[PDB]
Amino acid sequence: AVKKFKPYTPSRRFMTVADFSEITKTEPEKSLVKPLKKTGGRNNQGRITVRFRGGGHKRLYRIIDFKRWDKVGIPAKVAAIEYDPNRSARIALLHYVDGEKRYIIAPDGLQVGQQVVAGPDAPIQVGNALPLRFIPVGTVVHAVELEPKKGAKLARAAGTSAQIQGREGDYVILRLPSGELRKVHGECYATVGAVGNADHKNIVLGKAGRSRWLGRRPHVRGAAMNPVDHPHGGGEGRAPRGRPPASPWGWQTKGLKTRKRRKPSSRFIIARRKK
Amino acid sequence: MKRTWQPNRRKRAKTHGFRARMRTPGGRKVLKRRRQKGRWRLTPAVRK
RNA sequence: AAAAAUGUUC
RNA sequence: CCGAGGGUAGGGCCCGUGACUGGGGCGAAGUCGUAACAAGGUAGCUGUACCGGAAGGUGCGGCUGGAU
RNA sequence: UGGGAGAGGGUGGUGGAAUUCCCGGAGUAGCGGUGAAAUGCGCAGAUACCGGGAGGAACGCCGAUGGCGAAGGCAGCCACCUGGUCCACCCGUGACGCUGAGGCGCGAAAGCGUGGGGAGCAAACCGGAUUAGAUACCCGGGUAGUCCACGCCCUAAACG
RNA sequence: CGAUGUCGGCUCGUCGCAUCCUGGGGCUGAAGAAGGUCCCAAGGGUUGGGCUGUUCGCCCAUUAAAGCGGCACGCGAGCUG
RNA sequence: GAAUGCCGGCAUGAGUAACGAUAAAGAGGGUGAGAAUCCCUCUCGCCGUAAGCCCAAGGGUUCCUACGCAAUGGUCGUCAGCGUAGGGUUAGGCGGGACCUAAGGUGAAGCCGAAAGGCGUAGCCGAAGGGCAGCCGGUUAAUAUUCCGGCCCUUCCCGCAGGUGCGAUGGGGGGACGCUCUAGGCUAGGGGGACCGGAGCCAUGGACGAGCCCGGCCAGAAGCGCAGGGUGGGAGGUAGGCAAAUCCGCCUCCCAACAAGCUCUGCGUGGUGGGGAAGCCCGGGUGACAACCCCCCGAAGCCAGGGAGCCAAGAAAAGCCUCUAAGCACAACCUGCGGGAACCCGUACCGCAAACCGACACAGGUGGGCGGGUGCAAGAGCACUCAGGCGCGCGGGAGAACCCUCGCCAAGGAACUCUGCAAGUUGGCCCCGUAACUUCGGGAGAAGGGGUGCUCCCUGGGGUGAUGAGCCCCGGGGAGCCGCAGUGAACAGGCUCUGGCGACUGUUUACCAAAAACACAGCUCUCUGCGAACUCGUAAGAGGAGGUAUAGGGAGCGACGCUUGCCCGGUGCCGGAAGGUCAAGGGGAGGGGUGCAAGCCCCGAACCGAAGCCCCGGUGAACGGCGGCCGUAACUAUAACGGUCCUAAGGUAGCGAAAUUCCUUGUCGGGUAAGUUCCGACCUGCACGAAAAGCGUAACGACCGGAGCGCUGUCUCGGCGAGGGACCCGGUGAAAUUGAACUGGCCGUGAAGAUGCGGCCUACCCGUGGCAGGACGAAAAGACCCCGUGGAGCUUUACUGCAGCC
RNA sequence: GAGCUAGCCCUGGCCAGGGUGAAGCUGGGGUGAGACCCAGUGGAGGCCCGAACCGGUGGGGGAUGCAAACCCCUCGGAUGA
Ligand SMILES: [Mg+2]
Ligand SMILES: [Mg+2]
Ligand SMILES: [Mg+2]
Ligand SMILES: [Mg+2]
Ligand SMILES: [Mg+2]
Ligand SMILES: [Mg+2]
Ligand SMILES: [Mg+2]
Ligand SMILES: [Mg+2]
Ligand SMILES: [Mg+2]
Ligand SMILES: [Mg+2]
Ligand SMILES: [Mg+2]
Ligand SMILES: [Mg+2]
Ligand SMILES: [Mg+2]
Ligand SMILES: [Mg+2]
Ligand SMILES: [Mg+2]
Ligand SMILES: [Mg+2]
Ligand SMILES: [Mg+2]
Ligand SMILES: [Mg+2]
Ligand SMILES: [Mg+2]
Ligand SMILES: [Mg+2]
Ligand SMILES: [Mg+2]
Ligand SMILES: [Mg+2]
Ligand SMILES: [Mg+2]
Ligand SMILES: [Mg+2]
Ligand SMILES: [Mg+2]
Ligand SMILES: [Mg+2]
Ligand SMILES: [Mg+2]
Ligand SMILES: [Mg+2]
Ligand SMILES: [Mg+2]
Ligand SMILES: [Mg+2]
Ligand SMILES: [Mg+2]
Ligand SMILES: [Mg+2]
Ligand SMILES: [Mg+2]
Ligand SMILES: [Mg+2]
Ligand SMILES: [Mg+2]
Ligand SMILES: [Mg+2]
Ligand SMILES: [Mg+2]
Ligand SMILES: [Mg+2]
Ligand SMILES: [Mg+2]
Ligand SMILES: [Mg+2]
Ligand SMILES: [Mg+2]
Ligand SMILES: [Mg+2]
Ligand SMILES: [Mg+2]
Ligand SMILES: [Mg+2]
Ligand SMILES: [Mg+2]
Ligand SMILES: [Mg+2]
Ligand SMILES: [Mg+2]
Ligand SMILES: [Mg+2]
Ligand SMILES: [Mg+2]
Ligand SMILES: [Mg+2]
Ligand SMILES: [Mg+2]
Ligand SMILES: [Mg+2]
Ligand SMILES: [Mg+2]
Ligand SMILES: [Mg+2]
Ligand SMILES: [Mg+2]
Ligand SMILES: [Mg+2]
Ligand SMILES: [Mg+2]
Ligand SMILES: [Mg+2]
Ligand SMILES: [Mg+2]
Ligand SMILES: [Mg+2]
Ligand SMILES: [Mg+2]
Ligand SMILES: [Mg+2]
Ligand SMILES: [Mg+2]
Ligand SMILES: [Mg+2]
Ligand SMILES: [Mg+2]
Ligand SMILES: [Mg+2]
Ligand SMILES: [Mg+2]
Ligand SMILES: [Mg+2]
Ligand SMILES: [Mg+2]
Ligand SMILES: [Mg+2]
Ligand SMILES: [Mg+2]
Ligand SMILES: [Mg+2]
Ligand SMILES: [Mg+2]
Ligand SMILES: [Mg+2]
Ligand SMILES: [Mg+2]
Ligand SMILES: [Mg+2]
Ligand SMILES: [Mg+2]
Ligand SMILES: [Mg+2]
Ligand SMILES: [Mg+2]
Ligand SMILES: [Mg+2]
Ligand SMILES: [Mg+2]
Ligand SMILES: [Mg+2]
Ligand SMILES: [Mg+2]
Ligand SMILES: [Mg+2]
Ligand SMILES: [Mg+2]
Ligand SMILES: [Mg+2]
Ligand SMILES: [Mg+2]
Ligand SMILES: [Mg+2]
Ligand SMILES: [Mg+2]
Ligand SMILES: [Mg+2]
Ligand SMILES: [Mg+2]
Ligand SMILES: [Mg+2]
Ligand SMILES: [Mg+2]
Ligand SMILES: [Mg+2]
Ligand SMILES: [Mg+2]
Ligand SMILES: [Mg+2]
Ligand SMILES: [Mg+2]
Ligand SMILES: [Mg+2]
Ligand SMILES: [Mg+2]
Ligand SMILES: [Mg+2]
Ligand SMILES: [Mg+2]
Ligand SMILES: [Mg+2]
Ligand SMILES: [Mg+2]
Ligand SMILES: [Mg+2]
Ligand SMILES: [Mg+2]
Ligand SMILES: [Mg+2]
Ligand SMILES: [Mg+2]
Ligand SMILES: [Mg+2]
Ligand SMILES: [Mg+2]
Ligand SMILES: [Mg+2]
Ligand SMILES: [Mg+2]
Ligand SMILES: [Mg+2]
Ligand SMILES: [Mg+2]
Ligand SMILES: [Mg+2]
Ligand SMILES: [Mg+2]
Ligand SMILES: [Mg+2]
Ligand SMILES: [Mg+2]
Ligand SMILES: [Mg+2]
Ligand SMILES: [Mg+2]
Ligand SMILES: [Mg+2]
Ligand SMILES: [Mg+2]
Ligand SMILES: [Mg+2]
Ligand SMILES: [Mg+2]
Ligand SMILES: [Mg+2]
Ligand SMILES: [Mg+2]
Ligand SMILES: [Mg+2]
Ligand SMILES: [Mg+2]
Ligand SMILES: [Mg+2]
Ligand SMILES: [Mg+2]
Ligand SMILES: [Mg+2]
Ligand SMILES: [Mg+2]
Ligand SMILES: [Mg+2]
Ligand SMILES: [Mg+2]
Ligand SMILES: [Mg+2]
Ligand SMILES: [Mg+2]
Ligand SMILES: [Mg+2]
Ligand SMILES: [Mg+2]
Ligand SMILES: [Mg+2]
Ligand SMILES: [Mg+2]
Ligand SMILES: [Mg+2]
Ligand SMILES: [Mg+2]
Ligand SMILES: [Mg+2]
Ligand SMILES: [Mg+2]
Ligand SMILES: [Mg+2]
Ligand SMILES: [Mg+2]
Ligand SMILES: [Mg+2]
Ligand SMILES: [Mg+2]
Ligand SMILES: [Mg+2]
Ligand SMILES: [Mg+2]
Ligand SMILES: [Mg+2]
Ligand SMILES: [Mg+2]
Ligand SMILES: [Mg+2]
Ligand SMILES: [Mg+2]
Ligand SMILES: [Mg+2]
Ligand SMILES: [Mg+2]
Ligand SMILES: [Mg+2]
Ligand SMILES: [Mg+2]
Ligand SMILES: [Mg+2]
Ligand SMILES: [Mg+2]
Ligand SMILES: [Mg+2]
Ligand SMILES: [Mg+2]
Ligand SMILES: [Mg+2]
Ligand SMILES: [Mg+2]
Ligand SMILES: [Mg+2]
Ligand SMILES: [Mg+2]
Ligand SMILES: [Mg+2]
Ligand SMILES: [Mg+2]
Ligand SMILES: [Mg+2]
Ligand SMILES: [Mg+2]
Ligand SMILES: [Mg+2]
Ligand SMILES: [Mg+2]
Ligand SMILES: [Mg+2]
Ligand SMILES: [Mg+2]
Ligand SMILES: [Mg+2]
Ligand SMILES: [Mg+2]
Ligand SMILES: [Mg+2]
Ligand SMILES: [Mg+2]
Ligand SMILES: [Mg+2]
Ligand SMILES: [Mg+2]
Ligand SMILES: [Mg+2]
Ligand SMILES: [Mg+2]
Ligand SMILES: [Mg+2]
Ligand SMILES: [Mg+2]
Ligand SMILES: [Mg+2]
Ligand SMILES: [Mg+2]
Ligand SMILES: [Mg+2]
Ligand SMILES: [Mg+2]
Ligand SMILES: [Mg+2]
Ligand SMILES: [Mg+2]
Ligand SMILES: [Mg+2]
Ligand SMILES: [Mg+2]
Ligand SMILES: [Mg+2]
Ligand SMILES: [Mg+2]
Ligand SMILES: [Mg+2]
Ligand SMILES: [Mg+2]
Ligand SMILES: [Mg+2]
Ligand SMILES: [Mg+2]
Ligand SMILES: [Mg+2]
Ligand SMILES: [Mg+2]
Ligand SMILES: [Mg+2]
Ligand SMILES: [Mg+2]
Ligand SMILES: [Mg+2]
Ligand SMILES: [Mg+2]
Ligand SMILES: [Mg+2]
Ligand SMILES: [Mg+2]
Ligand SMILES: [Mg+2]
Ligand SMILES: [Mg+2]
Ligand SMILES: [Mg+2]
Ligand SMILES: [Mg+2]
Ligand SMILES: [Mg+2]
Ligand SMILES: [Mg+2]
Ligand SMILES: [Mg+2]
Ligand SMILES: [Mg+2]
Ligand SMILES: [Mg+2]
Ligand SMILES: [Mg+2]
Ligand SMILES: [Mg+2]
Ligand SMILES: [Mg+2]
Ligand SMILES: [Mg+2]
Ligand SMILES: [Mg+2]
Ligand SMILES: [Mg+2]
Ligand SMILES: [Mg+2]
Ligand SMILES: [Mg+2]
Ligand SMILES: [Mg+2]
Ligand SMILES: [Mg+2]
Ligand SMILES: [Mg+2]
Ligand SMILES: [Mg+2]
Ligand SMILES: [Mg+2]
Ligand SMILES: [Mg+2]
Ligand SMILES: [Mg+2]
Ligand SMILES: [Mg+2]
Ligand SMILES: [Mg+2]
Ligand SMILES: [Mg+2]
Ligand SMILES: [Mg+2]
Ligand SMILES: [Mg+2]
Ligand SMILES: [Mg+2]
Ligand SMILES: [Mg+2]
Ligand SMILES: [Mg+2]
Ligand SMILES: [Mg+2]
Ligand SMILES: [Mg+2]
Ligand SMILES: [Mg+2]
Ligand SMILES: [Mg+2]
Ligand SMILES: [Mg+2]
Ligand SMILES: [Mg+2]
Ligand SMILES: [Mg+2]
Ligand SMILES: [Mg+2]
Ligand SMILES: [Mg+2]
Ligand SMILES: [Mg+2]
Ligand SMILES: [Mg+2]
Ligand SMILES: [Mg+2]
Ligand SMILES: [Mg+2]
Ligand SMILES: [Mg+2]
Ligand SMILES: [Mg+2]
Ligand SMILES: [Mg+2]
Ligand SMILES: [Mg+2]
Ligand SMILES: [Mg+2]
Ligand SMILES: [Mg+2]
Ligand SMILES: [Mg+2]
Ligand SMILES: [Mg+2]
Ligand SMILES: [Mg+2]
Ligand SMILES: [Mg+2]
């Protein structure tokens, strides 16, 4: 339920903020926060290798559990639901009856104080983590591993979710958020339910400064540079692309596919993405 | 206005100092060449 | 289950 | 002190007029097509939407004020 | 008070038929289409037939000249929440009634916003015909939209 | 071409005369007035404004008249730009 | 003898410009060979959120003294940041190290690279971050939280006593965190006092006064008081914190719950130690047995790790506490007391600057803290002023032009000009008042207007305190006084209407462009299934991202509103197990060389054989493209209409002489006296047009236009005045430039613009202040143009390679 | 060679004073319940004015400079990209 502002500045008429209604706790768990080494988009050589990065708000990285098979059968309580600056989703704080405390990303519907568990025998219930094979066909899942015991890699962004469309051997057929149809291993864990905070995509950043708070530095069009800089550089006055629209490095950027043709996971993609 | 020389002893020693020179093949040659010339100062003098 | 328009004036 | 009024400034209503522009009305026998009236030759009409020299056409739904 | 009838309304769920796309088999020179054709599709293996799958939308028979709602309108099936309504007994209240400028709410379709969704259908648009022309009818495509959520719009041959 | 700074304006003038005005004439299809035209004449004078960078030009209001040219299309070791 | 030659020396310009902020000087006395310039005193002026003070960096003896004045000092010099000599920097507590980590760097393990080297987990290093013990005063010519005095504290070592399962680099807690706003109580700092202390003063008309002037504190251990921060207690279970755990984490139960208790800071008090002015006398002494008190104002600082709200969600690690592990429980640890022990480095001086960065004693640049008083609504603003520091290291005169900076101006009032450039105007606060339009915020400080000082009188509420006095803070009403003028000085919007462009705040060519350019939220296309795409790297390894399609890359467009048409023939891209072409390779008909030969060797056809291209389709918010000619209407005119040729399709909505219109100052209309501009229209649009977006759009703009009001020295049209220069004198004394010069006008001539030739004319010798027409004046071996088989940046369907990719 | 300059990383510091007055909260009104209306409180913002500070708009001076980019007047941002 994105929060609109009255137009009391130029930028406030479009600026919407998250409603933060599901958050129950406004300070991370100490035993779970490490410093997030900000990069500015620069590699170990020092070079900018992803452009227009930096200067965003300081952050603390919250350790998330993408391996909920680590604590099979040990139930846990949903202690809180918390903010996380490092992802689009909300993170849930779990008190395992072990006395172990872990963070997980918060699926939609998950209510503070409910019990969740992980394992083959888990109820098909919001926030439980079963191997893909033990989840019934037609179930909406998120935080899906892509290879057994390697960590939840799919459907972790706000509102995302994969769907189990059918089975075939040691593999189940998943419809990823992208609309791709993939074979993911049945022993791969997923968490039933979609990720919470669907409204995340309806947030209107509002002004340039907001983007800078996200660590996003200004983006310079190729069309505005000189021929030393960019295939779209130069021209007298404004100028159209004048060639197949291209990246700063020469390659075409309109339709040109770039997935490795001989990639071994091709055997596991049923149907390239939709739309 | 602000000019180019903004002296800083720590900077001077970490950039042009004897130890910085010896750490890289170029710096070693630098010292080598200044010794062969007979410089009185292989590295800049800075007080620490 | 219709091929095919139009028509000077009191 | 108030005070005719005069002055400076800013408003509201009304009227006349204005390059040009929009349709409207009318104008015995102009130009294009033939939409409607017979099932008017694709039944019509309708609110709406898009489109087309133009009447109109088409979609969606509605009405019979439709033939057999 | 005790009963009844009903596509009344909202939410969630769920069932089968059909169209489409995909996958497998099998299979050959046409298919499709019309007034007749052409466009289109098809030996790069279409159509037709079988199995599997994905998806969305609409509910055949019952079905009616029937039912319900104030109207717009409402049709598979299940449950939940809920409105109106008729009937019997003649129990209670004791005119508390009727209408209603404003106000408020509802309000088919189409349209609009933000999302989702998208099979079939289909304004716009394309192409094939027809034709003097054919910015139409008829044909092969096809985008909005049609569907869902929320919010607008507030129109009508909103008619008995 | 081991540099002669380019239009326009401003400022300062100075010269020419194919004279715009002013002085003097002849001819007139010169009645007068006022014109026309040619001749002599460079002494002095030759306005303020709107438009446009403009020169020029058009226009407004005047004027005796609102001359045309040369001076490195006079004049940036004077200014503007 | 020439090379804008090289080096040096010395000329010229020239006693010329200049002598570095216009804050400012004058006199007396001293010193001395010599004095505007040094010392002293008096007077005067300037800074005072500094031009004062204290830190940090940088500098490196510049510090203090004694003796000096050749050079340095833009003059002088007896002075000095200068020459010589001597002296000066004193710490367990300040700063840094013997503590901790941040980025980063480095790096046992490990990985990679022709070599050199590149990486890399831990670890180590790495500070202005964390952590940690000293405050006040005195002293030196020069150092002082450093020496001294007072009063305190830290750790290390040993011992004594008491208490305890002690013990760690291991577990855990804590350390530990943002931004804005902010409570209470304090302190720093300040104001006043009719109270306390003080040497005095009574002037020039008055005042012996509740007069004036001056000062009225500082540090402090325990205890105590005030204010705050931190913190539940117990029990039972336990599978988690990579061993263990009595700790922490999880569940239960009893009690406690604004508390209290325990603890830690702040502040006050506090034994005690200090300080202590004006004035006078020569840094000192007196004052002085100085007093040291009350009220108010009051932090941004302190209690603090306080509170609230927000979204962008806000280091680490040690110290410290706790838990247990080896071990050890004669130990060890904890607490208390005692004695001993406590190292290396810095410490001078400048430090918004004459000592640092700018070649200079350079009007520039340089982080942190303090920064007093009064008045002005507030403040670090502005004026003045304290403390303190300065008058800027050439002076003296004169009183021209001209220039700078400044003041004023009759009448006019933009007539100036490319343009109101510039300069006026406006100007704070309080009150009244405020339009189109609008996205309902705005526009808005719209516009416009009134008010503003001082005196007296009455009264309202606030803080403090006590509920009162006093002080202090917001006001309200009535009556008056004066001036040209009351925000009387200083600081402080001119305004309106209307287009263009860009939504907006932002960004930019450091040093000629701040814009309409870039950016921007937002929109679309596109790539990307995660060992992602993409980027950097030979690689390793990184970035992407400790992210996962609501995400990440690329590209265009650029808030928002309304929209974004038709062309897929070409080019791109995407799809297409057929067909065609196609390399290596396979294949090996068939030839060939050779040899007595077995054989060895070469050639080699069909045929199989990738991507790519061909080919078939799709695709425009991919590259892009969106016609011609002729005719036709009951007037002319013009064509809704037709004919035909071509196209892949022929430019739709909207807009249009435009940031686009050649002709052009188009035509018409508005505004003006007059309008190549401007605004509104028209539309035969040379050559708009729909995300290189089309058309609009409130708000915003040091953008660019047009108009009006206000006001002006912009101007008609200049005048006067000020100061700093220019001028004279004393001091010091450059520069570019310079073939040599004894360097005139005209008309000619001359390589075509002559001081230099001819002819004529003019002209005594030499300067000074001035002006710039000439010396084709200076400066820069023309930056335009061409030339060179010179160079470089950039492009591509130029050529040819290479990376990368298939 | 990043002691200038450009970006980023880490860790610190700075931003006088005044103006406007968003959400929310409270109370009242409102209704079947609502939306909502109002008042008070609240203190939001690449909000407003304006020092420090960061700038560098227009003009003037400067031009062998005080300065190889300075000075004066003016002007932009000043809780934020
Ligand atoms: Mg909003
Ligand atoms: Mg609103
Ligand atoms: Mg939330
Ligand atoms: Mg931690
Ligand atoms: Mg990272
Ligand atoms: Mg590195
Ligand atoms: Mg390196
Ligand atoms: Mg990159
Ligand atoms: Mg970057
Ligand atoms: Mg989050
Ligand atoms: Mg994310
Ligand atoms: Mg798998
Ligand atoms: Mg978005
Ligand atoms: Mg961020
Ligand atoms: Mg951009
Ligand atoms: Mg460019
Ligand atoms: Mg460019
Ligand atoms: Mg480059
Ligand atoms: Mg290149
Ligand atoms: Mg290029
Ligand atoms: Mg280009
Ligand atoms: Mg260019
Ligand atoms: Mg360009
Ligand atoms: Mg162009
Ligand atoms: Mg360009
Ligand atoms: Mg290209
Ligand atoms: Mg895919
Ligand atoms: Mg600089
Ligand atoms: Mg230098
Ligand atoms: Mg610096
Ligand atoms: Mg340093
Ligand atoms: Mg350094
Ligand atoms: Mg540095
Ligand atoms: Mg070094
Ligand atoms: Mg280095
Ligand atoms: Mg080497
Ligand atoms: Mg070596
Ligand atoms: Mg040397
Ligand atoms: Mg030596
Ligand atoms: Mg060296
Ligand atoms: Mg028919
Ligand atoms: Mg006809
Ligand atoms: Mg007839
Ligand atoms: Mg009156
Ligand atoms: Mg009168
Ligand atoms: Mg008809
Ligand atoms: Mg019909
Ligand atoms: Mg049609
Ligand atoms: Mg075929
Ligand atoms: Mg075949
Ligand atoms: Mg589908
Ligand atoms: Mg009925
Ligand atoms: Mg009864
Ligand atoms: Mg409706
Ligand atoms: Mg509808
Ligand atoms: Mg009916
Ligand atoms: Mg030349
Ligand atoms: Mg020369
Ligand atoms: Mg020259
Ligand atoms: Mg010259
Ligand atoms: Mg010359
Ligand atoms: Mg020229
Ligand atoms: Mg003039
Ligand atoms: Mg005459
Ligand atoms: Mg006559
Ligand atoms: Mg004359
Ligand atoms: Mg002309
Ligand atoms: Mg002209
Ligand atoms: Mg006359
Ligand atoms: Mg002339
Ligand atoms: Mg001539
Ligand atoms: Mg000239
Ligand atoms: Mg000429
Ligand atoms: Mg000419
Ligand atoms: Mg000339
Ligand atoms: Mg000239
Ligand atoms: Mg000039
Ligand atoms: Mg000129
Ligand atoms: Mg000259
Ligand atoms: Mg001259
Ligand atoms: Mg010679
Ligand atoms: Mg020379
Ligand atoms: Mg030479
Ligand atoms: Mg030489
Ligand atoms: Mg010599
Ligand atoms: Mg010499
Ligand atoms: Mg001389
Ligand atoms: Mg001389
Ligand atoms: Mg002289
Ligand atoms: Mg001279
Ligand atoms: Mg000079
Ligand atoms: Mg000088
Ligand atoms: Mg000077
Ligand atoms: Mg000054
Ligand atoms: Mg002054
Ligand atoms: Mg004197
Ligand atoms: Mg002297
Ligand atoms: Mg002397
Ligand atoms: Mg003195
Ligand atoms: Mg005196
Ligand atoms: Mg002061
Ligand atoms: Mg030095
Ligand atoms: Mg000397
Ligand atoms: Mg001497
Ligand atoms: Mg000597
Ligand atoms: Mg000297
Ligand atoms: Mg001297
Ligand atoms: Mg000097
Ligand atoms: Mg001397
Ligand atoms: Mg002497
Ligand atoms: Mg000393
Ligand atoms: Mg000590
Ligand atoms: Mg030691
Ligand atoms: Mg360390
Ligand atoms: Mg090495
Ligand atoms: Mg280091
Ligand atoms: Mg430290
Ligand atoms: Mg310390
Ligand atoms: Mg102390
Ligand atoms: Mg103990
Ligand atoms: Mg213990
Ligand atoms: Mg913490
Ligand atoms: Mg933290
Ligand atoms: Mg910290
Ligand atoms: Mg104190
Ligand atoms: Mg005070
Ligand atoms: Mg005390
Ligand atoms: Mg407890
Ligand atoms: Mg346990
Ligand atoms: Mg403390
Ligand atoms: Mg502060
Ligand atoms: Mg604090
Ligand atoms: Mg707090
Ligand atoms: Mg915030
Ligand atoms: Mg760390
Ligand atoms: Mg023992
Ligand atoms: Mg030691
Ligand atoms: Mg010291
Ligand atoms: Mg300064
Ligand atoms: Mg400072
Ligand atoms: Mg100094
Ligand atoms: Mg100083
Ligand atoms: Mg020096
Ligand atoms: Mg310099
Ligand atoms: Mg000086
Ligand atoms: Mg200086
Ligand atoms: Mg004071
Ligand atoms: Mg004030
Ligand atoms: Mg002076
Ligand atoms: Mg000064
Ligand atoms: Mg001076
Ligand atoms: Mg004189
Ligand atoms: Mg004289
Ligand atoms: Mg001055
Ligand atoms: Mg006067
Ligand atoms: Mg005047
Ligand atoms: Mg006037
Ligand atoms: Mg006027
Ligand atoms: Mg004017
Ligand atoms: Mg201009
Ligand atoms: Mg103008
Ligand atoms: Mg209004
Ligand atoms: Mg208006
Ligand atoms: Mg407007
Ligand atoms: Mg409004
Ligand atoms: Mg106001
Ligand atoms: Mg006003
Ligand atoms: Mg007075
Ligand atoms: Mg003012
Ligand atoms: Mg102002
Ligand atoms: Mg215009
Ligand atoms: Mg711009
Ligand atoms: Mg802008
Ligand atoms: Mg816009
Ligand atoms: Mg923008
Ligand atoms: Mg920048
Ligand atoms: Mg520039
Ligand atoms: Mg430049
Ligand atoms: Mg430059
Ligand atoms: Mg430069
Ligand atoms: Mg400039
Ligand atoms: Mg600007
Ligand atoms: Mg730019
Ligand atoms: Mg958009
Ligand atoms: Mg690369
Ligand atoms: Mg990686
Ligand atoms: Mg990472
Ligand atoms: Mg842009
Ligand atoms: Mg095409
Ligand atoms: Mg194509
Ligand atoms: Mg095609
Ligand atoms: Mg192939
Ligand atoms: Mg294009
Ligand atoms: Mg093209
Ligand atoms: Mg083309
Ligand atoms: Mg259209
Ligand atoms: Mg036009
Ligand atoms: Mg025009
Ligand atoms: Mg236009
Ligand atoms: Mg054009
Ligand atoms: Mg034109
Ligand atoms: Mg023209
Ligand atoms: Mg005209
Ligand atoms: Mg116009
Ligand atoms: Mg025309
Ligand atoms: Mg384009
Ligand atoms: Mg264009
Ligand atoms: Mg609008
Ligand atoms: Mg606008
Ligand atoms: Mg702007
Ligand atoms: Mg701006
Ligand atoms: Mg601007
Ligand atoms: Mg003047
Ligand atoms: Mg004077
Ligand atoms: Mg004399
Ligand atoms: Mg002299
Ligand atoms: Mg001298
Ligand atoms: Mg001679
Ligand atoms: Mg002469
Ligand atoms: Mg001569
Ligand atoms: Mg000649
Ligand atoms: Mg001559
Ligand atoms: Mg001769
Ligand atoms: Mg001669
Ligand atoms: Mg002569
Ligand atoms: Mg002289
Ligand atoms: Mg002179
Ligand atoms: Mg001259
Ligand atoms: Mg010459
Ligand atoms: Mg000349
Ligand atoms: Mg000359
Ligand atoms: Mg000249
Ligand atoms: Mg030059
Ligand atoms: Mg040369
Ligand atoms: Mg040359
Ligand atoms: Mg040159
Ligand atoms: Mg040229
Ligand atoms: Mg040439
Ligand atoms: Mg050649
Ligand atoms: Mg060449
Ligand atoms: Mg080259
Ligand atoms: Mg290569
Ligand atoms: Mg590629
Ligand atoms: Mg730097
Ligand atoms: Mg530096
Ligand atoms: Mg630096
Ligand atoms: Mg600030
Ligand atoms: Mg106010
Ligand atoms: Mg308020
Ligand atoms: Mg609140
Ligand atoms: Mg602001
Ligand atoms: Mg304001
Ligand atoms: Mg300037
Ligand atoms: Mg100059
Ligand atoms: Mg210069
Ligand atoms: Mg300045
Ligand atoms: Mg100023
Ligand atoms: Mg700003
Ligand atoms: Mg401001
Ligand atoms: Mg401020």
